[PDB]
Amino acid sequence: AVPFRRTSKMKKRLRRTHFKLNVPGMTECPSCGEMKLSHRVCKACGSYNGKDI
Amino acid sequence: SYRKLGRTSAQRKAMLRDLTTDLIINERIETTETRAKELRSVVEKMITLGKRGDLHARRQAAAYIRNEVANEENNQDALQKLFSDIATRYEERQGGYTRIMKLGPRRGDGAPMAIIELV
Amino acid sequence: TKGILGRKIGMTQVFAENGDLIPVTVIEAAPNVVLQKKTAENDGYEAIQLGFDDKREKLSNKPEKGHVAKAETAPKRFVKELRGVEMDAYEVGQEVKVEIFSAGEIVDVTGVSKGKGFQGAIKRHGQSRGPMSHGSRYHRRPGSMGPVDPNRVFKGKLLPGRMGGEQITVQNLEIVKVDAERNLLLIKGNVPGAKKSLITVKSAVK
Amino acid sequence: MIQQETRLKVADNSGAREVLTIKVLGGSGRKTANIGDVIVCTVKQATPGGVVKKGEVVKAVIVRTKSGARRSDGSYISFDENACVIIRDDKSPRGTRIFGPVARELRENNFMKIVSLAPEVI
Amino acid sequence: MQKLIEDITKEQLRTDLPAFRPGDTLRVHVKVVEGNRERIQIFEGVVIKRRGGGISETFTVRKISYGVGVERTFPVHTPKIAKIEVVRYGKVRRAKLYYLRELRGKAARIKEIRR
RNA sequence: UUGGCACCUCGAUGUCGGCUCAUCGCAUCCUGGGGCUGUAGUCGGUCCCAAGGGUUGGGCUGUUCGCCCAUUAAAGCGGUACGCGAGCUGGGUUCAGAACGUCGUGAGACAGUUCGGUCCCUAUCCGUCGCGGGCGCAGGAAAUUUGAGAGGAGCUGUCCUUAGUACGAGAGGACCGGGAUGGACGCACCGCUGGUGUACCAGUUGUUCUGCCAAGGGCAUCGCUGGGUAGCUAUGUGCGGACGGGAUAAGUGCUGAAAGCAUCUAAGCAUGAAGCCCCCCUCAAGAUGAGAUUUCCCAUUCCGCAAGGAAGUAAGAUCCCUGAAAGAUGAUCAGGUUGAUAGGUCUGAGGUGGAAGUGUGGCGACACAUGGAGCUGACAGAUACUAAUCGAUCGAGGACUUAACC
Repeated sequence: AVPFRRTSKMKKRLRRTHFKLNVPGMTECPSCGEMKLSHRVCKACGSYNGKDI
Repeated sequence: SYRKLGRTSAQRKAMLRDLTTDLIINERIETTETRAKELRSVVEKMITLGKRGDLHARRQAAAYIRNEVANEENNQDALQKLFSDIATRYEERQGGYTRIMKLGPRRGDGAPMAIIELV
Repeated sequence: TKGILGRKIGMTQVFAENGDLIPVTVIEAAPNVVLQKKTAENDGYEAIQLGFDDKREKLSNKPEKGHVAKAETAPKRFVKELRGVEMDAYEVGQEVKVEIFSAGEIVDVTGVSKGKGFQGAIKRHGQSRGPMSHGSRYHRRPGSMGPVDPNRVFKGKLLPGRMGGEQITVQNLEIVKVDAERNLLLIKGNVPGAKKSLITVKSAVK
Repeated sequence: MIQQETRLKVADNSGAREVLTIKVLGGSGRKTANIGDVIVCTVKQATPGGVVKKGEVVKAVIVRTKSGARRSDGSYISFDENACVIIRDDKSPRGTRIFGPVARELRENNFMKIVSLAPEVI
Repeated sequence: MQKLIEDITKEQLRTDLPAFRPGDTLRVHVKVVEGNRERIQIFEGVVIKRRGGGISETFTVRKISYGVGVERTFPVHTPKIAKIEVVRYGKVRRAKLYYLRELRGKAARIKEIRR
């Protein structure tokens, strides 16, 4: 229940390949321009689907 | 199916019940999205009861909702508000009494919050 | 040899000139259509395709549209391929229906089992559990992995995994009834798979 | 769905009242035997010293259960207890009468003797 | 699709039947076969249970015969049943009378209603 | 096996038995096929080929083993650290306590006994079971597929007939061949039976709360009790292991010489098993040997002498979103505004069982009618009411040589 050997740098990195972050699904705010998540609200425009809250 | 929300039956009922009352009062609230998804059904359901307006429905909805104020200067409660105001609002609509606009996540949870409305 | 393919709906009971119940499975096979007619000269074996759907054009694609437009029909969703049948009988654009069969023909049917998910050794492989008392800290577990000498674990040792979703056949079933007006088959018993799922029926491989 | 170490009651004028099961006379390992089936048994409660006696090994036939039986027509039948009848190295009984109702599955198996002895068959 | 099921099973459904309730005494003239000599048999008892939909509807009748409790379940729409006939309805507060399984001896009695 | 020797291990290789999990050998327990018989038949004995599959549940004992009861076609012998303790138990052996017998002056001791006595570890690598991503497969894509090759399955009784025939003096009682029905095992499924069913229904107790009655809510294991849809389920249902082919084992032989005969053998021919390869089922082109078929897209722009590179795209796919028949997550599948993907709404099914209010009768508890009522989570049918918006990203331009058509 313990490592029989110490893990090398190479395998450490090979494991940490997939350990990463994809970017968001991004879109502009057509109202005031800046970027935004898809299907979500522009925090700065305060707008969504051509409608302000 | 239906969700559990990391709670027991009793305390999720209490959650949803409080939230229904809070939404009836404020006509808009910010929560998590999943909680909103689970509200949407029961909330439109109580609105059906309001559209009925019968006393049987009054007593059902009273069994569900909580005894809070919804409008000072009127001594009004959530239940009276529900039936009178909201049924007078939605005589004509057949379901879909809500909107769920997704917001981004939260700082502490990373939890996707979202607002919910009465449309 | 013969065959058809449709979609499962559900199950019910049916009598047979008696009080004798029949647990029945219900299938709708809207008239399937031929799409391609393979040969040993080009395809290396004799066989045909069959389509079962009427999709939307918003869902289909150009190559599908051409591949069916050889025939005078619409894009299809469930397309599969029969083997070892009479070839001269069939043609392209040719529809096949339930009145092939009758109310006593035996059948081998085929489908896709339900998805049970990542389940354990017992439910997946029918193993026995350990005792739930007498001091045991062992139950619902798969067992030993093997002996010591080979310093390893043999293949085929059975373990948890995604139970379900397998292509399954069931042999020697019996057709009970047909409703060609509704494009329906009523088969004695039960089949693999969930409702709304594809089911390929075949003359039984006796 | 009786099995070994089931305690049944007898339905004849043989002298036994309660009985216990040892085995189902089926195959290698048969777990259960609903009705029309045969078993090996011992007497546990009996009358005064009539024919059959305490702690005596016999074999017997099942005539009713509450793990009811099924029929090809979907007509099922279950009773409120689990009872049996004793035989003589053969499909014939030894008790001269029968107490209680019986099922029709004892004609599939050829216990028509018992069927005739019965008051009622269902 | 259950619409479709009903559409295809309406033929085997029946219309000769009365309405009966869980808890009412009832005879049934079921058919039997012994040696190619068809006969009938009268099972007269009380309805413990009724369930199911359409053709799969099923119901259970309980009786006592020679001191022994008996239950006999039938699907509703058999041709095998020649007939059923109520003798008395019953004032009962339930749908499934599994307590009568346990009880007997003039406590397993049902107050008639004269519907 | 009892052992002998002390070669690894005392900076630790956990030791009996049992549970789960199996696996291998065959000197085969059953099933299959045969020879011989002091084989009449039925049953048997012995030997040969065969390891495909199967090879019980209990009592006593810690036990292995063994005896016993009842079954079974049979209740096989062994190996795998007397398989398997980072998988379980820990009853026994084998710590410390105490006791009996016995020995000892005594402290104490006994393969003598008895009672009681802490079983740790988040799995790094390989391995195994499942699941994804990346790249490749001389252009890019959507589908269907071949099958090398792999795995699975592979058991068996009883009854009827043949026929009470053959055999037998009789008792008794067949081979073969037909047919039916079961056991165990496995696969699938929930229409039945039943179970479960914690956002369904009803009843009911105590307390408390909604100002009070009525009606209801909270807590009390879901408060308890009686039912219970979907789904998941077995004990329930359906189905299977059948038909058969090819080559063989032991065996049987035909023809036939060497060896004027005989000879199953050297030449040459044929039979012949639950076994081998197939037939049955499943996976399968990473089968780098990367396959085949059908259909779609076109062969653009910039540099760069060319080599080659990037930079917008087509077909198409994805991000993202609604969701489940799917699911740990990815994935898969159905859908994404000319659409029913989910929710909601309305119809229903099914379940519960006759709501609240009102009235009547009753002192009252309560009953009757209104009224198969009211309520209802996932079930299916409609319905564009709500949310699946607007976007964005990736994705081809198709090397050379040779042969044939041209």
